[PDB]
Amino acid sequence: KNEDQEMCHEFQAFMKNGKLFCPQDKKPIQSLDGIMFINKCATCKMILEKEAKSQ
Repeated sequence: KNEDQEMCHEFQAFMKNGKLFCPQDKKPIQSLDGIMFINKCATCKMILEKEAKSQ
């Protein structure tokens, strides 16, 4: 949902060269994609690429 994009926000700044450098967050989050926190990297990555389509 739109809320899932918020998790990509913090992972968006860690994104570089079109890559998601998702760091280890001391506070674990529960993803809805079926992953634990790690989803931010698997979700934000696909969410950070969508912005590249605007190019």
